[PDB]
Amino acid sequence: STDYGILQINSRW
Amino acid sequence: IEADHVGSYGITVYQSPGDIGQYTFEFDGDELFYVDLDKKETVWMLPEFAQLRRFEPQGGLQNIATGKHNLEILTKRSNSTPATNEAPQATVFPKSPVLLGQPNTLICFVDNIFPPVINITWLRNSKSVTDGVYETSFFVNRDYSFHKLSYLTFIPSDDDIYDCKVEHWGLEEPVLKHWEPE
Amino acid sequence: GSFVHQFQPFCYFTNGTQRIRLVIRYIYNREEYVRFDSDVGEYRAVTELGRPDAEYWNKQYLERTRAELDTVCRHNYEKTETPTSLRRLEQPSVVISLSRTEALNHHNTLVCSVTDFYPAKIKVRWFRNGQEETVGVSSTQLIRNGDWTFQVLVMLEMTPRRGEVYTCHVEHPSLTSPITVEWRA
Ligand SMILES: *[C@@H]1O[C@H](CO)[C@@H](O)[C@H](O)[C@H]1NC(C)=O
Ligand SMILES: *[C@@H]1O[C@H](CO)[C@@H](O)[C@H](O)[C@H]1NC(C)=O
Ligand SMILES: *[C@@H]1O[C@H](CO)[C@@H](O)[C@H](O)[C@H]1NC(C)=O
Repeated sequence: STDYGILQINSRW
Repeated sequence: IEADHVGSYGITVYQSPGDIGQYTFEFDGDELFYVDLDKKETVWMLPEFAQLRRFEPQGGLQNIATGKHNLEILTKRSNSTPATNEAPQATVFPKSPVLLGQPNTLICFVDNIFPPVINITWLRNSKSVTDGVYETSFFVNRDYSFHKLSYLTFIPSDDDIYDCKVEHWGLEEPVLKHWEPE
Repeated sequence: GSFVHQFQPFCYFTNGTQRIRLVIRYIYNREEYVRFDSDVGEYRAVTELGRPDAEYWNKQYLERTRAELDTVCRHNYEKTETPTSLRRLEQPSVVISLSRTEALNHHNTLVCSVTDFYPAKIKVRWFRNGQEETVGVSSTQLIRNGDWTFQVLVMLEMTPRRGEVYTCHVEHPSLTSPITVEWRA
């Protein structure tokens, strides 16, 4: 099985 | 926040200058793996686990790239407030009960690390050790500082005494934590 | 000097996947600026630095984040932690040693070293001639070696007399039957 990482969101410039 | 278990899937830390980044997975406080940003591989602490589960390193790289991105944006937002250097505190203790002649492992637990840049080395009879040394990644702490552990394989004897040398920006001089068997 | 950014996700599980809570912290150096807490349901600004983020993320990433409670937390627990972390069983080694050099009828301390075990749940008891010791037992905290094993030291304040049998009694999930070690004066 495959592990999934919690996504980090990119802030707006 | 209480619970039976806790998984941190994707702790992402980035630091500047130097372009220093770290991406790890922790389960119940232990290190599942870290992604080698340079070699671009998932490095599992317990190699057997890599046989039953897998993580695509790209996810690691990607999250780091974003960490970098949010660092600039946040540095600007604070009007370039630098990180305060903390004084790391080390503790040395044996893995197993000390027995003359029985192979063992000395553990150097360093807490309150910040920022996440440090050198943890071993001295045997005041001389630097190279072989038999291994180290973990930085683990997160509730206060957002980190902890790290270094390992030295050794055999307890009458003549050998040891030191865990910690060198950090928050320390005026490298600190030595002494340890000798009984 | 330098500047640090930390992104720390947390999947809190209770009774397996019966209750999963997802907390995501965004931190600058050591200040948490914006946090997503599934108990709350949306992103929130912890400090002023987080407003530019909370506002926007609740519009474009709210549902995607909430769904991670299933796509990441639950998925990992059931498909990857299950056959590894949750299946790991390491038996404790138990050995007794005396603190001070022996001399009958003189106070001393027995040290029961319970080491190299996983998971953390463990019970360590001291017995003196078949009776369980309580008040004179002291213990260290559970020590995390950092290599997926723990260790703990349980001491017993005692006075070695002839004929006495001191027993360190350890119960752990990796063991069908308790491990006991005796020490006789
Ligand atoms: C940053 O600098 C601006 C421009 O002078 C100032 O108005 C603002 O209050 C400062 N904010 C912080 C968080 O330092
Ligand atoms: C760590 O070791 C390297 C190489 O010896 C050195 O250049 C650096 O200044 C040391 N200290 C820290 C805090 O990294
Ligand atoms: C967890 O397990 C049971 C059955 O799944 C559940 O109904 C209950 O809330 C929990 N019980 C305990 C003792 O934790």
